[PDB]
Amino acid sequence: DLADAQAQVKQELDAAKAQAAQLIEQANRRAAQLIEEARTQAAAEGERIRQQ
Amino acid sequence: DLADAQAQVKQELDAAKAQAAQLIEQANRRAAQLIEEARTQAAAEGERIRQQ
Amino acid sequence: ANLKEIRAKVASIKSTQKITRAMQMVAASKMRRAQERMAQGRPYADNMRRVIAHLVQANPEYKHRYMVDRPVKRVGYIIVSSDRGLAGGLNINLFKKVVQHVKAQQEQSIEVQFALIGQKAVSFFKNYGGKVLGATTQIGDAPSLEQLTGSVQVMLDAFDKGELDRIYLVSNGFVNAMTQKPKVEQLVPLAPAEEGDDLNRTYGWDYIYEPEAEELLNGLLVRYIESMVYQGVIENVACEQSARMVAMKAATDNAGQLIKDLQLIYNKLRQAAITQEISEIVGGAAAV
Amino acid sequence: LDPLVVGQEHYEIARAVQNVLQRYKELKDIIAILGMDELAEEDKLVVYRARKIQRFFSQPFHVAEVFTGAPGKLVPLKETIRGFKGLLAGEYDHIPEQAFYMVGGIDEVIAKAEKL
Amino acid sequence: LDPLVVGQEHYEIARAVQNVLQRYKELKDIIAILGMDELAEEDKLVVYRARKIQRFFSQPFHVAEVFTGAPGKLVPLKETIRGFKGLLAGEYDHIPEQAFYMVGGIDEVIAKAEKL
Amino acid sequence: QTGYKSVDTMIPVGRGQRELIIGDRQTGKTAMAIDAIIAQKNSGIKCVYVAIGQKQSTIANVVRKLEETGAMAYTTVVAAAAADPAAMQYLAPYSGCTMGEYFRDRGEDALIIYDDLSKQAVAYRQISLLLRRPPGREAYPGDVFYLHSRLLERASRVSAEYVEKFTNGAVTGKTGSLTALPIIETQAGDVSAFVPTNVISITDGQIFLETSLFNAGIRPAVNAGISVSRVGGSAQTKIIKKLSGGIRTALAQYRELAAFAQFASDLDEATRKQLEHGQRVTELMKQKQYAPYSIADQAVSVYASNEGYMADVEVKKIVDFDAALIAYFRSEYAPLMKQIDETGDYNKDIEAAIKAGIESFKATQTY
Amino acid sequence: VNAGISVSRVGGSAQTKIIKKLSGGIRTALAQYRELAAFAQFASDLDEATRKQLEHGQRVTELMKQKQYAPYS
Amino acid sequence: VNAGISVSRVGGSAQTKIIKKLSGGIRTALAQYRELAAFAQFASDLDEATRKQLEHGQRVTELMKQKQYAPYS
Ligand SMILES: Nc1ncnc2c1ncn2[C@@H]1O[C@H](COP(=O)(O)OP(=O)(O)OP(=O)(O)O)[C@@H](O)[C@H]1O
Ligand SMILES: [Mg+2]
Repeated sequence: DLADAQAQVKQELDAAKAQAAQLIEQANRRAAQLIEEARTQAAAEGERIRQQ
Repeated sequence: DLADAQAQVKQELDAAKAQAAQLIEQANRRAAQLIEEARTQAAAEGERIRQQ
Repeated sequence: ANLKEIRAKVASIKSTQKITRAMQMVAASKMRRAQERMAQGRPYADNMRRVIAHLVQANPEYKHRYMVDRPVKRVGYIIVSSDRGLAGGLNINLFKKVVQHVKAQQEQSIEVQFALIGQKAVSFFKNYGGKVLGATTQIGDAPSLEQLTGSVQVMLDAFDKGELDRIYLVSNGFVNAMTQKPKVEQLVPLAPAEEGDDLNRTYGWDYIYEPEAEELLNGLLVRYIESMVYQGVIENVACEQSARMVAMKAATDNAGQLIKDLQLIYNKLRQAAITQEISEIVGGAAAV
Repeated sequence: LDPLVVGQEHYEIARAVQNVLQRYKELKDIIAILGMDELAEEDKLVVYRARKIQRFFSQPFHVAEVFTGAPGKLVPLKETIRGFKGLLAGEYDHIPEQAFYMVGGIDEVIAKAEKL
Repeated sequence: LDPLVVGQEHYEIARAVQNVLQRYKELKDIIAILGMDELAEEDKLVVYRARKIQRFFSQPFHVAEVFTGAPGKLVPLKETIRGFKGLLAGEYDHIPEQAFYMVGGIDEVIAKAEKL
Repeated sequence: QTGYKSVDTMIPVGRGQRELIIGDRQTGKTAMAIDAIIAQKNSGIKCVYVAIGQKQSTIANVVRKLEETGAMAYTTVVAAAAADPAAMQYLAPYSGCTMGEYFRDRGEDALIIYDDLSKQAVAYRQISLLLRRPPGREAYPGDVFYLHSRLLERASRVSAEYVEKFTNGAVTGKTGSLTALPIIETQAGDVSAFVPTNVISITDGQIFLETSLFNAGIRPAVNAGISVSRVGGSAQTKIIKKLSGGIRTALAQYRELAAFAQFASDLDEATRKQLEHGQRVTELMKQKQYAPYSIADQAVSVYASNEGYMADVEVKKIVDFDAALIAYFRSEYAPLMKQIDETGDYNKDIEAAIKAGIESFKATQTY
Repeated sequence: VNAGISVSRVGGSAQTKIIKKLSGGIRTALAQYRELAAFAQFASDLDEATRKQLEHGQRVTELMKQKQYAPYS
Repeated sequence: VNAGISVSRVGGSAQTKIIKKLSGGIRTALAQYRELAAFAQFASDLDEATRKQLEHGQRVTELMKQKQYAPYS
């Protein structure tokens, strides 16, 4: 069981690092999507002002 | 049981990853409204130029 | 403005005023009952004190661990409270006293452990944190000694291991029929209880100890401490009854004041309504 | 009084102050029939904070010094916001409520508490 | 509702049901504060029978025909009198209260309880 | 759809109904009406807003706010300001109702909002008193009820046969409608006065706004205890109709025993859990201004509340939880959100998707 | 009949001798029962004296009930 | 004299400088004392500030009393 312990410890640390990679990669991608969407909204709004 | 302790210590890594993700999302979401108001005021000053 | 609603509210308040008067009636009777029950526990403690004092003075060879003051590292508290509220500020004042005492013990760099009796204390010191050792709930008005052996046994067992050095008893004192005062008193390091008795008047006879005197002394001390805890709980019950009586009387007076205010408001509104009705009738009649 | 005109922070402070005052106004009836000790600890804390808030809105005007005698005070907006933020955060729970009466910014409160 | 016009058993059953219901309505605050455990052995039967009675007033409407199943019941008065006399007496005290819901006569509630 | 999680779930409003908005001054009646107008961006129903006895600055501000959000492209504003003669303030609602009825008789849908019918009643009282007509209660003329009735009764829904007959066969397929949202103001919550009693009798419901709830932070201040809608469930989409039961019963239970709210320390466990859930559901109903929710957002929030996913979050943080959850769904699950918004269905697939999304949010997002 | 506020100003001189003699017990029983009716709900720590008064008052109150069309001579 | 509701909008300009500078916020002192005593009828803590204010308000209240036809100077 002592030998098993370190193997499980490593198999937890690597999974934690994989979670780190995945979610941190998701967050900034969502942020970029939000930036683009806000830019599109502003594009829609400015031309409305000009047409008015 | 100390292997169980390393499992605990990895949990903190997930919590830190999540908070860092939210911080990124917020700090770059705010830039979107920055851009929104910038385009609004640019349209507004163009409106004064065109009304002149 | 729907005056019948105000009339119904006044009637309900006057009914609750009658409700509280009877609760005061009952609380006085139970205060009397607990007060006369406190007296029946006196002879047992008196006889035990006499026997223990004579035994310890006649055989001064050894000192028991409950009668010697060793240096303090941790202390203990046995906190007795009520099970339901609506009894003045009894529990609040008691908890303020114990909290201040604990804060004073903190600067001495000695930590504390607790043993709680009564629902209010359980909740308050579960939210407070601390190091709880035992809990007891639903004591009642006339507790049986069996219900109290748990907390005192836990505290004494913790004392025997050297974990504890003092064990304070936290309760209320019955000053008179209307006033109660919080108390914080140590019990396990038995303060010499009138040990000056039976030294000038002592005689030249000792008992015939069927067991060795040491075991007998230990058995006496345990029961004596338990009896002290019991008759400290009973006094708290009496204090709770007195506090509830006082609180009910105060509530009756406050309801009586509310009635006198709502009556004035109702009268003003009644006159205003009559005036409005008459004005409208006269206007409608004159317009036709 | 909307977030788009006065800013987020000022709006939040004003709404929190109004919420505290409203809850105290609702508790005022129970503490009259029953006692102050029937309430939980949060409600007692709210009552104390609300009394302090009510006191802190008092102020000596420049034109009212004829009636009382104390000189007037002129409190900038930033001082008001900073004082009320601290008072809501609980930083001033150790100041007696009589120190919030007829004073200017939050510094006068601390000075008066120390004088007492 | 007069014993001269509706007979004596009808009036007595109605009075008993009204008494049970208006005592259970009074037990509300005590049930909410303490719970069902600390009530006396009497006034627990009242709670159970009052809940059963409240359920048994439910009725499926024929004209609906949707979500019900076109269940025209039109129970004779004698059936209701028998049922409520039995329920007040206690012959049906062992049946779960969910059986008395959305049925007609006592035969239907017996069948529903036995099915479950 | 009005866009409020409380109104759309507990006091629904259909097409052709007449829902009253009643409450004390400065409680958010005009804000609710304007949000209802704004939420109609995509439903494609024309709106008409009538202002009676309001200073022109407020009318201008309302018009500017409608223009900022783009909701003026389909709205008509009728303005009878406070300086206008009493005849104009008396006639304005009828002339707004005619402009609304133009759309009803031709197959299209419309929505008209009378602002402060109390001021129309006051103007008509002034007109009648100067003509020496006999007054009644509170010096109003006897026929105020008939003044309001023949105005509110025009808001209705007409069948396809009527619209086909009216247009001589041009609009055969469809059916018309016209919805009204009259607004009344009461003095110190006195709903027993003359005009509010008359108006409550005619409309198909009401929405009470309370001052004490407004100060305490609950915005909008909708009072669920005494707000009803006689149309009821038939005016809701399938999913919201299926989901609103939990909200309604939670508020009912939390309201039955609100008298003991300050005594949670001295109670059993069942009622304490009931209070714990009722406080959370009450906190859920808060909402900002000018930001309405589509039906998908309401469905997601209400489902997350029903299945106890909010039971482990402290009360002070529920609003942030809800906003973050809705944003998370808007980001990750766009196709599902559009599926719910487009139709309103509710199947096992939709429930499973919603539950999976909620679980993944709680696991991996940390609002 | 609300016995608390009901009144007859003619008084004793409008009764036969037997009922005039016997009415005092009824009047005082209703008075005592109405004074301490609040205790009827507790019924736990009632001392001996007041419990007797409650027992008599409730019994007299139950006595006064009557049907319709059945007068008593 | 109810110190809570009583004012002189002329203020300190209507008295000689002695009384003008001696009498400060005496009226407001009593106005706050009334409310504090009404709110703290049942206060079991009575921190020293409130105790001082309540022990001063009673002094000031009992101070202002005089008899019919007894003009001071
Ligand atoms: N959900 C909300 N969140 C924040 N603020 C709100 C919300 N709803 C309403 N308010 C605020 O309530 C304030 C006062 O209410 P409102 O402006 O709607 O006037 P009103 O109810 O029409 O009264 P009156 O007829 O007397 O003018 C508004 O300034 C608005 O910003
Ligand atoms: Mg308005």
